Amino acid sequence: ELQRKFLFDDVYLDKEIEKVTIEARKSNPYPQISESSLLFKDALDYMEKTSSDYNLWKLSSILFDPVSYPYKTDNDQVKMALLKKERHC
Amino acid sequence: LHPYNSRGLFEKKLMQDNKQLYQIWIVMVWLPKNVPTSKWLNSITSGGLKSCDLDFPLRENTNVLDVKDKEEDHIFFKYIYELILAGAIDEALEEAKLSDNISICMILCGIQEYLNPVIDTQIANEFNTQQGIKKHSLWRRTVYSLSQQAGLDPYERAIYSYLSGAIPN
Repeated sequence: ELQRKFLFDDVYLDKEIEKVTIEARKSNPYPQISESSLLFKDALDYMEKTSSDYNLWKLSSILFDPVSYPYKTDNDQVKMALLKKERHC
Repeated sequence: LHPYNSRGLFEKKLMQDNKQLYQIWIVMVWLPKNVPTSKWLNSITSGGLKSCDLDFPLRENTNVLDVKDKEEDHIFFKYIYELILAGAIDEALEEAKLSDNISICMILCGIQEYLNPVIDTQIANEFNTQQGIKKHSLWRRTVYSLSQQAGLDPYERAIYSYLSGAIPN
């Protein structure tokens, strides 16, 4: 009940370890995660590219991972608007 | 000032960093009617009308609506030609609005460049909302097509010359 064709790449296991800060945990020695900054662009290179499965996973790449404007514009209200305007493009 | 701007801060810096153009601008700029508004009644009844707008006038004859506001497109525009060399265009907006026009008066809000708290940083503070057109150059070349439009009689267009820089019409 899960049959995604890009689970069968073990380098996609490894991409998900690198978008993750691995946590040396202190209640138990076993690994946890301190910070998941997991991308939904890590399956857009193993997925087929026609499908609203691709458009689904892309929509969360604009929304559920950030979008920002690179260089600082002079006022804070303006800086913040250009993250939302970039995301809007 | 510098780093990334709309078209609004460009224009300010232009005038800042020369002063013979800034004076040239100041020269040209330096040197009452009661109108109840509304249309579109009398038009459908004699013939066609079929859609309400002053763009019906532009698909064909300019006799198709009320013809005592056909009056106003000559006359109150003549008042407007005294006004624009008495300065401003927002003055001329307030008289365009008494001219029984209310979608051809959008063209005098068109003359504004984009002044915004999204793309200017010293015009983000005397405005906290979006103003003007950020397609102001496609506005300029499209209000310049009317300056030559030959369906437009001279008593409309001469200010549309002037809104894109004045050919002597």
